[PDB]
Amino acid sequence: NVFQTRAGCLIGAEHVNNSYECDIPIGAGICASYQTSQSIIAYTMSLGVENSVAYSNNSIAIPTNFTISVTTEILPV
Amino acid sequence: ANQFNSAIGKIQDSLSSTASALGKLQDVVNQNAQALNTLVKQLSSNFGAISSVLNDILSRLDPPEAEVQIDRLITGRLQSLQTYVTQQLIRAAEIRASANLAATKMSECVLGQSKRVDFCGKGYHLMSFPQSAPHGVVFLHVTYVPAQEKNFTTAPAICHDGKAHFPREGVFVSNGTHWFVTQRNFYEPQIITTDNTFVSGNCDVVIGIVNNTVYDPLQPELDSFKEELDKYFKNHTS
Amino acid sequence: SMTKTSVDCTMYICGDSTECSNLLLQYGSFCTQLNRALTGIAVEQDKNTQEVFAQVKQIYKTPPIKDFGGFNFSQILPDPSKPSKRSFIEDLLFNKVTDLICAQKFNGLTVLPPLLTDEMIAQYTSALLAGTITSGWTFGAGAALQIPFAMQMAYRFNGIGVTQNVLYENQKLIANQFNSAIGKIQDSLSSTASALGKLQDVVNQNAQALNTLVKQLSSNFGAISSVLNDILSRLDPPEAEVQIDRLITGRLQSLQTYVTQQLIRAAEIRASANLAATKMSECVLGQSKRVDFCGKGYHLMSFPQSAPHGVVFLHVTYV
Repeated sequence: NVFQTRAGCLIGAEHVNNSYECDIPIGAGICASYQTSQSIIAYTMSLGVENSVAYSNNSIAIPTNFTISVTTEILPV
Repeated sequence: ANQFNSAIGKIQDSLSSTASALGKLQDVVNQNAQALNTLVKQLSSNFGAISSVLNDILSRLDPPEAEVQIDRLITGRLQSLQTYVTQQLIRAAEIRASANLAATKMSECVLGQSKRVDFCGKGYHLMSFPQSAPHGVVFLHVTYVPAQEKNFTTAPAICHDGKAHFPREGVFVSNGTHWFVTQRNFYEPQIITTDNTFVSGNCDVVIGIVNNTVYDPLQPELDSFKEELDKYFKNHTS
Repeated sequence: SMTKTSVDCTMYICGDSTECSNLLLQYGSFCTQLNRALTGIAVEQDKNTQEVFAQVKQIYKTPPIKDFGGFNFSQILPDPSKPSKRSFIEDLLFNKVTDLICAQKFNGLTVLPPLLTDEMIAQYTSALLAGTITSGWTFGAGAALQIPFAMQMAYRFNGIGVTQNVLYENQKLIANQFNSAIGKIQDSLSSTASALGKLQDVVNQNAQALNTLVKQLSSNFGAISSVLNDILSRLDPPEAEVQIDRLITGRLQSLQTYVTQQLIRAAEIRASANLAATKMSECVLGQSKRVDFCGKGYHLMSFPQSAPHGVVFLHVTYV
């Protein structure tokens, strides 16, 4: 469990090549998360699910359905 | 009705199960709590002197040696209190900045309708519900978001008599056979008419224009009544 | 964002001194308040990148077959042939913004690396560029909706009061005006390197603050000598505690002055980050009708660009 990066030597964590959504940040693009017989793993942060929208001259997408979403924002005063 | 009532019910389930959503307000109380605790703990430090109790310094050391030792705590506790005031002035600029940002959301999102993008929250803003919170305010934002979509075939213009026709409101769509005019935010198929489009330019100045037949709502009404005019004057000549 | 710095009270004031370490315990928790203040700054500086650079949670890409209607986006779009993802405009943005770091780390000043690296910043920018070119204003307020780019400017003109018939007739004229305007950006950034001085001043204020913080250690502050080995190895233990106390009091005020100065600059960088984050949603993601907000003229579309310790906005307006 010895791994080095730009943030320095990190002991007690396993290196994973896959990229998921983590919790405990580290730095220099390397993060940390508790995942599966479970331990702490360190891996490069994931940038989100890749969605490639098709583009064409005559192609257009008009939504046929809608939804009503309610969000909560807490601003201190 | 089922979309709004179910969304409000999820608020009670989110606030009860997750207590960290209000952490924005808990950080204000915890910040002032750590500032008051540290400010008191500085009273027990000697500050390079013999003792931290000024009553013991006066009751033991001589008057000439006491004024030097007592001055060490007075100077130290003064700098420790200036540090507290300095932190409070800095934290005041943070809480007043969030208050000015909240005062703007009360006017634009709640009182009126704000067309700003992602100011009232993600999606197209509709109506905002203010709520009371300790040392703060909670905002409930009702927004309009699309759900499902379908790929359509569009055209920049419709060519009929040789003059280009452009949509007044909405965009052109097609299922592969008929060309319809629908809104961008919602799909409402409508027959292309002279009332929904306007004539500008010609067909040669538009790149990608397609040929179609623009239905004139005045055409069949006048023609059917024109046949009443032809048959009437037919009796005039008979 | 600004450079993340961390300063320890023990090594900065008096290092390798056991007697001075006990004298520091007499002044209480002052280390805790100075360490948590500098730590809180490094956390808020990372939050500025999450509220500005990070906007949409989905990664958008450009189609292989590109017909934009005469526009050339190769300047704003990143170059896949390079080992790191960046565009032609971001080439001049990074090169015109200016070891000193290693020398400051020798005196006990720790420079923490940022959580969000430079490679991920350009990906967030490329995701917002590829989305605006394709999905237009749809992906910001909801699910991504594919729309022809020629139909996108038609709605952007109808929002400012211009009938879309102007676009189809002037499409050849607008193609030359836009491509020539983007070409002036590369000529302005290469010839004039002072347009980015707003970001260079942020680095200069940090360089002057870190260097002056170290230069205060060479001053004696009214004591016998600034070197710890000079006082401890000469004067008696009762006499040395008085002279070292003069070094502690002086170096503590110089350290509290730096922390107080950085907390003030931390409030200034968050004010500009909130102003930049507001332009991300209104000018870039959507279309803002505000006057002199997205820039002079009637706003149409905004193209964000990655920059070191900042962000560059490219606004397209109707004049």
